[PDB]
Parts: sequence; structure tokens; C-alpha cells
Amino acid sequence: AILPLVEELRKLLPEHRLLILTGAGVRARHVFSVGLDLGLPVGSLAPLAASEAGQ
Amino acid sequence: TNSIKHVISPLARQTLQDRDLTRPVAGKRPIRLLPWLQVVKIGGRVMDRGADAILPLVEELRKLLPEHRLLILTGAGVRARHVFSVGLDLGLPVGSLAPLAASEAGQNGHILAAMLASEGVSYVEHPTVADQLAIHLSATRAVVGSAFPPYHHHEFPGSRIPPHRADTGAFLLADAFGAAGLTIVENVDGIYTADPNGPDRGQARFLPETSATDLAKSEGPLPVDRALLDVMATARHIERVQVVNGLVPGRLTAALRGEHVGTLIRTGVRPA
Amino acid sequence: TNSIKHVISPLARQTLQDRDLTRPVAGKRPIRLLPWLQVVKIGGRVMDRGADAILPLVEELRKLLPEHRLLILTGAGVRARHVFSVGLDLGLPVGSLAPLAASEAGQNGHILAAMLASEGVSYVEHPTVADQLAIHLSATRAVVGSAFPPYHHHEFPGSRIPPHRADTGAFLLADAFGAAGLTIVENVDGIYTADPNGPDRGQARFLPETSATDLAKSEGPLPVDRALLDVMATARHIERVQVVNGLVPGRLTAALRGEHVGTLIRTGVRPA
Amino acid sequence: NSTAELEELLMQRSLTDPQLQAAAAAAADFRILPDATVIKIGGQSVIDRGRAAVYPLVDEIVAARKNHKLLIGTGAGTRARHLYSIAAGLGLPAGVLAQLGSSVADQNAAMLGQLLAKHGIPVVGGAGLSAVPLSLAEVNAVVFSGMPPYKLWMRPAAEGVIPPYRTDAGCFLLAEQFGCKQMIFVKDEDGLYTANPKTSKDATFIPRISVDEMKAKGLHDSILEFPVLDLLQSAQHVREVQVVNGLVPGNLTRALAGEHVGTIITAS
Amino acid sequence: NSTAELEELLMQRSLTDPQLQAAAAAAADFRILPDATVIKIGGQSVIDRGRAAVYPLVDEIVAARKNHKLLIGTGAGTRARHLYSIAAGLGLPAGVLAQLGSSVADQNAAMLGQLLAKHGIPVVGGAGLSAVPLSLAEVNAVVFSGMPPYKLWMRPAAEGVIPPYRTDAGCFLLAEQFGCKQMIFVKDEDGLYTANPKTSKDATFIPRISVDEMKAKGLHDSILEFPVLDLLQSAQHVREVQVVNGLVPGNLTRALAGEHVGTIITAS
Ligand SMILES: Nc1ncnc2c1ncn2[C@@H]1O[C@H](COP(=O)(O)OP(=O)(O)OP(=O)(O)O)[C@@H](O)[C@H]1O
Ligand SMILES: Nc1ncnc2c1ncn2[C@@H]1O[C@H](COP(=O)(O)OP(=O)(O)OP(=O)(O)O)[C@@H](O)[C@H]1O
Ligand SMILES: Nc1ncnc2c1ncn2[C@@H]1O[C@H](COP(=O)(O)OP(=O)(O)O)[C@@H](O)[C@H]1O
Ligand SMILES: Nc1ncnc2c1ncn2[C@@H]1O[C@H](COP(=O)(O)OP(=O)(O)O)[C@@H](O)[C@H]1O
Ligand code: MOO
Ligand SMILES: [Mg+2]
Ligand SMILES: [Mg+2]
Ligand SMILES: [Mg+2]
Ligand SMILES: [Mg+2]
Repeated sequence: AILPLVEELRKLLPEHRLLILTGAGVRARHVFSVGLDLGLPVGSLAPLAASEAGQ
Repeated sequence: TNSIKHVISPLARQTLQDRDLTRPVAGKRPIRLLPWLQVVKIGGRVMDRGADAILPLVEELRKLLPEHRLLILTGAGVRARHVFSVGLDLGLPVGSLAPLAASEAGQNGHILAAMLASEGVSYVEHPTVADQLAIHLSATRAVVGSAFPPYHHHEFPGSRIPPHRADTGAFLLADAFGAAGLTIVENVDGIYTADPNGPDRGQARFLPETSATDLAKSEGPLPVDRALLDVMATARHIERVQVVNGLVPGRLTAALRGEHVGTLIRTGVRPA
Repeated sequence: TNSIKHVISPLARQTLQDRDLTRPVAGKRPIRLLPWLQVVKIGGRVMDRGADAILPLVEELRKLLPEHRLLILTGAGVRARHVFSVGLDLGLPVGSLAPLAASEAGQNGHILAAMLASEGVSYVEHPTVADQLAIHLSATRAVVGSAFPPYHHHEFPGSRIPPHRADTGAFLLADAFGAAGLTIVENVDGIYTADPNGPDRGQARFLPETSATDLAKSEGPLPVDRALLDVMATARHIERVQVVNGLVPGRLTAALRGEHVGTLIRTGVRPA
Repeated sequence: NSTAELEELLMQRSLTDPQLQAAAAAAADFRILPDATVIKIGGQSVIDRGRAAVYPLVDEIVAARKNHKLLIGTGAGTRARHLYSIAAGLGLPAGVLAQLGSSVADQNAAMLGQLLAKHGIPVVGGAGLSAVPLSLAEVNAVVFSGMPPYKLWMRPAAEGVIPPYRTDAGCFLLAEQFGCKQMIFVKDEDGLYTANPKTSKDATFIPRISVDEMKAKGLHDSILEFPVLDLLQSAQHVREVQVVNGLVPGNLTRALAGEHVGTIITAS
Repeated sequence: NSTAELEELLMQRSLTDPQLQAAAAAAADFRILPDATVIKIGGQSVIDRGRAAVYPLVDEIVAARKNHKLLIGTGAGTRARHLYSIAAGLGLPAGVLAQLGSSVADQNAAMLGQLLAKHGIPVVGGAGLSAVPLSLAEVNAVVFSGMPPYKLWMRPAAEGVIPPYRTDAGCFLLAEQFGCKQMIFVKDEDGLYTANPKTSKDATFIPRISVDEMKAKGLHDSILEFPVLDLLQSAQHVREVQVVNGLVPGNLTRALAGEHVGTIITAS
């Protein structure tokens, strides 16, 4: 999925000024699994899930 | 000792009139040359309204420069009607009136480009547009050119009025380039069932969307060249062209973003 | 049935010779086309000195490229004097000598532009300067052109020497563009009360500042065209033009920053 | 009459208005070069054959210009077909191919003009308004390149990227615009057949045919570009063309005198 | 051998192939303007002298064109030497200097053309193939700029940045290309001497010499550009040139009639 999307984005660069923002995905669900198992509050899980979006 | 000297090629010896013989070589849909390009056609009658219409349009175009790569093409307007009146009075043929009308489109282009010169925009000539548009759109964000095609004395006969005018030339370029779109900037909201400024204006009904084939079947005046509908039937890339009111600020900006603010004209292009 | 066919316009039917009738439409001060432009005129006699003068000026211009948007215009120099000597010997009129002298200004422009080619600088032609300067200064930081105006066989009669030369053409361009300034690069410190290289050099007194009107009233030689003073009277934007010594490194850089390092010529544009 | 209504319609109406179009059609008809004849020297059919075909026709042209005012347009030929083949293989549009073909017609005009230079006949970039050579009996002829100027603005065909308006249309539209008295296509066959005579044996000759009669046959190949038939029906001045065999000595000369030596195609 | 041999070699071999080169050398030889003569009016030697030299030659040209077709090329002269000095001092290559000198030859063509304008003789961006003016008995002549069009593509000399092909080679190659019957260099000396006659007074006049004999002399200076001698030996149509003194009235007229009045330099 990434390779065709990268090719489409490549051809969009001369057409638009783009701010591309990525989501988190399944890895945030796992840190939720571990974090909720450890009982961490919602303010603890928010930056943990955000890390997967940055990656 | 009189044989034709041929170059070996897939089309050698052919007349190029036999479709069965040319189709294996050239029958396919062409590639896009400048897929990121946006073509904007400014009507000559819009320019004819002077600063009251040009100044707001220049401000709108100025703010569009960081958003799109623009080829801006200007029409001829009322001055071409006068050279038609003088030319027809002198009996001149349609191939004589075509370059005379095109000159007024070029002058409108010089006028519009001068207003945007401080932004790096200049008027460019037809051979430059045809051969060197890519390098000039790499140098600056937009260029201005004449919307009329260089048909000149090779204009088609039949009508005493040149058929291939500003709308037609702008679409021919936009579709040949495979541009992202063509937007036609008019002095009216779009296409009506009658001339909204003519004797039957009381019967004119606005058409938010239509097809080029339906318009070509119609009789009566239109705000776009009738030849535009003909070249839309053979279009290869452009699926729709929107006619918007350039006297209403923001409609060009909206149309360039795909918003329906005028009359959408569907071409003959096959959308999968 | 012999009436004039007019186009309706605010100037229709007018001869444009009635200044009272044209004023409501055209009596306004024009806008600036390229307000960020800086025009530098390089004297032909400076180029005539060869590498000893050109090489230091090229290095100064090289350091100025990231600081200003430069239109560099070159004068003619001694070679135009020779074509004058041959042309006048052949009895040729002033409209014949004008393009012949302009050619030497163009050749000086090619020479200077070649020295700056590695910086992206190229010589551009008069039609390109007149219509496409904005796009070319968007592609690169500076371009070189001929300072002579394209008056050709339409040069004004009166003198057997073409009056509209390099200083005059450069000012006409700079003022028409509404440029931020015009700097004249000379082989002397500025304007003196007499020729500092002539017979009365012992009486030549330097003029740090002067009016174009006071210079026009003067008789005797000047380092600038007398037609420059005439077009300064009708100037619309540029209020002052400085003549600086290009043989002293740093003076062109200083003059472009408004520093007084030469002779300031006040035009007819009254500052607010 | 009423140019006043024409002038009023021209100002108050769209150019697409049927009322405006009808008023314009009533305008006078001026022929710019009524005494001139436009001829096309074939590209693939003639010039690509080289000396054996071009040299005899050069002699005919030099002799014919004493009695006839000539605008001599050139075809393109096999080099254009090679260029079209390369560009079509890359998916380039008809507008790009059109510019490539123009260069080939330019080359042929240069070669033909160099053979005619010693006779005073120039190669022109503006033939039917190059008024000075056509007016002089010492010259009375010009050579021009037969491709139309459409370039990237070339209208495409319904299918494929081959430019549908090539050197046949470029030469014909010149004759039509300048109100010439005649348009002669000089190629390598006696005229129009029912099929390409080089590849179909039972192709039969057609000495005379109208555009409507020709369309009814629905031929799959022709000695002339098919869109030229529609331009001919729309024409105001050149209402018929003749196609003659330039390989037969005297055919061009007799056709210039008005003789029916090949195929006459009439608009009506 | 045959044309079928040449055409197969042209499509299958490199253009550097000796067999292709030999087959092409067997082709026919067409002369485009065989009845025309190319003359060079000197730049430094004539036009830079002004009225006293140009005006008599203008009268001689107007009289000579009644009997001879003239392609009148102009030299450059002292203004080009000034441009060469400025550009050389900056280390600019020969290709840049070439375009600077072209402007000077352009100026001289404009000045000479304006003196001939009322006689109908034009300045041409063509000359050869400018078929109409040469064709006409009332004109029979054109003026062109004598610099070659190499521009930045100028081949440099073995040493230095001065372009080795200037106005001598420009006029000569035009005479060679169009198959003209004669090439006359109109300068300010009776012809070639054993040394520069302005700086060496023991110089002797050379009535006729071959290129091989001229090279064997090892001349320090010449009235013609030295590379022209090699172009002359390579020429197909102009196998000799004449250099005459344009300051002597009648020398150009007599040379145009075929008389040997100055120095004849022959390829063989
Ligand atoms: N069916 C129609 N729908 C909308 N407008 C119409 C119609 N028929 C005629 N018109 C008229 O056409 C006018 C636009 O004129 P036109 O299209 O000739 O100008 P333009 O496109 O600006 O000029 P150019 O074609 O030279 O660029 C409108 O103001 C309108 O009055
Ligand atoms: N009143 C004066 N003040 C200063 N210099 C003068 C004056 N009168 C004459 N001159 C002389 O004019 C010379 C400059 O000549 P000129 O202005 O013709 O050259 P240029 O401007 O470099 O050439 P071009 O006009 O072709 O660019 C100076 O060297 C100076 O000797
Ligand atoms: N129906 C037809 N009748 C006659 N000639 C035909 C027909 N169809 C194809 N041709 C061929 O078309 C050729 C002329 O067209 P073309 O090869 O394009 O020449 P040109 O380059 O001169 O236009 C002739 O050589 C002929 O073989
Ligand atoms: N060996 C020589 N014989 C004759 N003339 C010579 C010779 N060497 C140099 N010259 C000089 O060359 C000059 C002509 O060449 P040039 O100065 O380049 O003029 P042009 O501009 O006509 O080429 C003559 O004026 C002559 O003095
Ligand atoms: O050779 Mo063409 O381009 O079909 O006339
Ligand atoms: Mg054909
Ligand atoms: Mg419209
Ligand atoms: Mg007037
Ligand atoms: Mg000066």
C-alpha cells in the first residue's frame, strides 16, 4: 500500500503544497493493550499512541 | 528507376488515411504532458469591463499563484467585433479575420500580464507556449498567453466568423497538455437556455450542468464557441470544463478546487 | 453610409490631441510595474577599459546578486564613435546611426553577461526586456540588456548624433517599470562643471548634487545624455539618479543602498 | 442590405448567435489572389522519389509559370511517417506530432526551392501574401511548406494520435483563403481509385466524383486526406480540386490550363 | 556503382564509413546560383576608410550589376578588432568572439545597403536563395553580412581565441555552397605580396599562386585568412579566388568580366 501511495504523492508534489500527516494504526492498539493492563490513565496513553503516528 | 525512397518504420508506405493500418501504431490514448497544470481562460468581454473587473480578478489571481501552476489565456472581446465589422465590410475571408481577432486576445494578455508583473508573471508567445511552457512554469508560478489558436489563414471556411476562437484554443491546449482542468471565466454565471442579455432574456433559464453533445444539438447562442463543443467530443483527458462568473470574486478560486459554482460542461472523455 | 465605425470607449471619437478631453481618462500617474527592480547602467567607456575595469566590476556585481533584483544595461563606448565617424563620412542620417551605435551597446552586454554566466546571468533582448522581464528575473537574480532604446530609424532629428542613447534608454526603462532606482556607472566620479579630462580640466569643479532642470539650462559637455535630462522632466516615478565611478570598487554597492558616493541628479518627480 | 444590423449584432450578440452568423454570411466576398493557382507537390508520392520525379516537375513548373501564377506547396512523406511512428510509440498527442511533420514539409520546401532559386522562385513564409514574386512575370511563383500552422492546437482525429490535417489540408486551405482559381494535387497515381491501387488490384479509377458521392462509397483509403472533403464542402472560393499524376509528363501543365487529366473532386 | 548501393550504405553504415563516403562522392553536382558572383567588400581595408573608398565602389557596383549577378558580402574591420581585444583580454573563447565580430559585419552591411537602397539592392538575411532580387535585371544584386554563422560553435584556432573563420571564409563558403562562378575579394592592395605591403616595403606583388606554393612560402601575414586556403582546396565549385584593389576604379568591373587584374589563388 505504501509504494503506490508514495508514487501518487510524488506526482502530486508539482501540483499542490502538501502537509502530510500520518495516523497511528495497529501499534497504538498494542500500547493501549499494555497501558490499560498497567492501568495507565488516558493522558498516559495519548502520547504513547502519538509515537506510533510519528514513526 | 522511379521508386519511392522509404524510411523503414511502422507507418512506412502508408497514406495514414487507412484506420486499420494506422491503429496498431497510433490508435491509443496519448499520455499527459503537464498533468499538474491548471488552465484558466479569461473572457475578452471580462477584460473589456476595465479596472472594475480586472482589478478584483488580478487580486484573486495573485492569491492563486502560491496554490496552482497556472496558464492564463485571454480572449478577444469587443475589439475583435470591430475588426470583424471593418474586415467584413472590406469583404475579407475568414482566414483573414482570424489573426486579426487573435491580436485583440494577445493585447488583453499583455494588459493582464502587466498587472501581475510584480509577481513574476509575463505574457508568453504561442511558440513559447507550444514548445517551452514547462521551463517557464519552472521559472515562475504563472504565465499569460493568447487563448486564440494560431490557425490564421488556415482557419476553417464555412462561417464568415472565425470558428476556432479563445474557448476552443484554450481547450485544445489544455487537453493536449493533459492538464488538470480548464476553467472558463465569463461575464455571466454560466450557460442559460437563451442569451441572458439578449432579446429573449426573460426566457433564459440557467443550466447548472450539461454535456457538450447536448449543447451541440442545440440551436441558439452560447457563451462559449460552438467549436469548443466539437473539440470536446474528441477530447482525450479533460472530463469537465466549468464556466464561472469572473465578476463574482471567489468563484474562480472555488472552481479551481472543484467546487460547482457555475455551469459544468461534460466532455466526451470516458471516466472510469 | 461613410461614417466612422467606432468602438464604444471612454476615448472613442477623440483624436487624443485634446488634452482636456483625454485627462479624465488618462491624466493619472501610472502604477509601478516592477517596484522591486534595481536598474544599473554600465557606461560603454567603462567596458572599453577592458579586464582592468571589467573584472573588478564583475566581482562587485557578483556580490550584489543576492542583494538586489538587477537589470544591468550596457552603454556603447568608443566603438559607436567609430561607426559615427564612418556613417557621418557616408552622410547617413541620424536614424541610420542610432541602431549602428546601439549594436555596440548590445555587444558590451554580451561581453558582460558572459563573465557572469556561471552565476546564471544571461543577455536578454529588447523584446524580452519589454514584455518578459518579470519571468526572467524570477528565473535568475539578474539579466543584462542593451541600454540603448529601440528607436532605430525613428530616432528624433535635429542633431546628427543620435540623442536617445544609453543613459536615456536606461532611464526610460527604469521609470516605465517604476523601478526602485537607476544607478549610472561612469568612468569618473560624477558630473563636473567642465570636462575633467578635457582642455578646461583645471577649472572642472565636482557637483555632488544637481537638478536635471539646472543641467538642462547648462551649456557644455556632460557625462550623461542631454536627452536624459529631458526625459527626467517627464519622469513619473524615479526621483533621483546617481552617477558613480565604476572604477572605484564599492561605489556601485553603496549607490544601490542610497549612499551618496557620486553625483545625485534630481528628476522632475517632486517627492512628497 | 444593412451593415447597420450586422454591426449592431456584432456588438450586442455572441458570435455564436445564429442571427449574427447569418448577417455575416451576407458580407461581400473578396478574393485576395484570384489569378493564382495552388499546387501541392507530393511528399511521399513525389519528392520522396527524388530526382526521377522532382527534376521533370521542376522543368514543368519553370515552363508553366510563364502562363500561370503558382503557389507551390510541399508534402512531407516517409520521414514524417517515421517521426509519427516514434512519437506515437511514446503516446505523444496529435498536437506534438503535428509540429514534427511540419519540419519534414519544411525540408522538402527547402530542397525544391534550391532547385528553383536560379529561376527566381523563392521559398516563402507567407506565400499568398508574398505579393511581389507572384506579381512579377519574371517570377510568378513561390514555394511554401504545406503543413498547417496548428501545431499543439491541432484538432485530433476521433481515434489515434495521427494529425488529421496535414499537407493536403495545408495546401487546400491556402488556396481557399486567398481565393485562388484552382487547386491541383500532384501525386503519383492517375487519380482517385476505389482503394489504394498499390495494394488492391481490383481498385477501379474514379475520374470525377462529388464529396457526397465519395462519402457514400465509404472508402477505407484515399489519395487525399478525408477531412479535406469537408473543408471542400465548406469552402467559399475553391469548390473543386483535381488530383493528377505528376509522373506523367505534361499532366500538371494540362491541368493548369483547365484540362481534366486526373480526378476532379467537386464540393457539389 | 549505383544509387541502390548508396542508399543501402546510407541506412546500414555509419556516416564515417569510407564506403559510404565514396558512394556519396559519386552523386551528381547541382549548382544553385551558377551565374552569380560573390564579392567581399573589405571591412578594415575598404569600409573602414569611409566615403573616399565606399562611394566609388558603390557606383561601380550599380554599374556592374547591369551585366553581373552579385552577392555582396561585407567585412568587419577595426571595430571587430577592438571587440576581439576586449573579449580576449577577459579570456573569452573563440565562440564568444565570433558573435561579437558578426555584429560589426552586420553594421557594415547596413551602411552599404542604405547607400544601395535607392538602386533597389537590398540587405538580405538570405542572399543565396534570395532568388527574386538576383532574378531581376533591375536589381541583380544583394548585400549580406560576411561573417559565418558558427557563433558559439566556432571551431577555435590551434592557438589563441581569435576566431579563425571570419569574413573571408564567410563569403567564400557562400560562393562555394551556391556553386557561384567566381569569388572576388575587394580590398586595398593590388593583391597578395610576399609580405605585408604596409609594414614591409621590400614586398613584391604575387600575380598568381597555388595553395601548395603559398603554404610552401611560409608567409607571416596574408591578405586572406589562412584557413580559407584549406577550404579552397576542399571546395567543389569555387576552385580559385581573386583579390583585387578596390581603391583603383575599374578593378572590380574587370575582375567581374573574368579579367585577371589582381592576385589569383588556385586550389591546384
Ligand atoms: N446561452 C447563453 N448563456 C449565457 N450567455 C450567453 C448565451 N448566449 C449568449 N450569451 C451572451 O454571451 C456573453 C459572453 O460573450 P462572449 O462569450 O462573446 O465573450 P467572451 O467569452 O468574454 O469573449 P471571448 O470569446 O473573445 O473571450 C454573455 O454576456 C451573454 O450575454
Ligand atoms: N561635465 C562633465 N562632467 C564629468 N565628465 C564629463 C563632463 N563633460 C564631459 N565629460 C567626460 O565624459 C566622459 C564619459 O563619456 P561618456 O559618458 O560618453 O561615456 P559612457 O557614458 O561610458 O558611454 P555610453 O554613453 O556609450 O555608455 C568622462 O570620462 C568625462 O571625461
Ligand atoms: N483510393 C485511392 N485512390 C488513389 N490513391 C490512393 C487511394 N488510397 C491510397 N492511395 C495512395 O495514396 C498515395 C498518395 O498519398 P500520400 O502517400 O500521402 O502522398 P502525399 O505525401 O503526396 O500526400 C498514392 O501513392 C496512392 O498509392
Ligand atoms: N602578404 C600580404 N599580401 C598582401 N596584403 C597583405 C599581406 N599580409 C597582410 N596584408 C594586408 O592585409 C590587408 C587586408 O586584410 P584585412 O586588414 O583583414 O582587411 P579585410 O577587413 O578586408 O579582411 C591589406 O590591407 C594588406 O595590407
Ligand atoms: O506526409 Mo504527411 O505529414 O501525411 O502530409
Ligand atoms: Mg498524404
Ligand atoms: Mg464566452
Ligand atoms: Mg491620430
Ligand atoms: Mg556617460
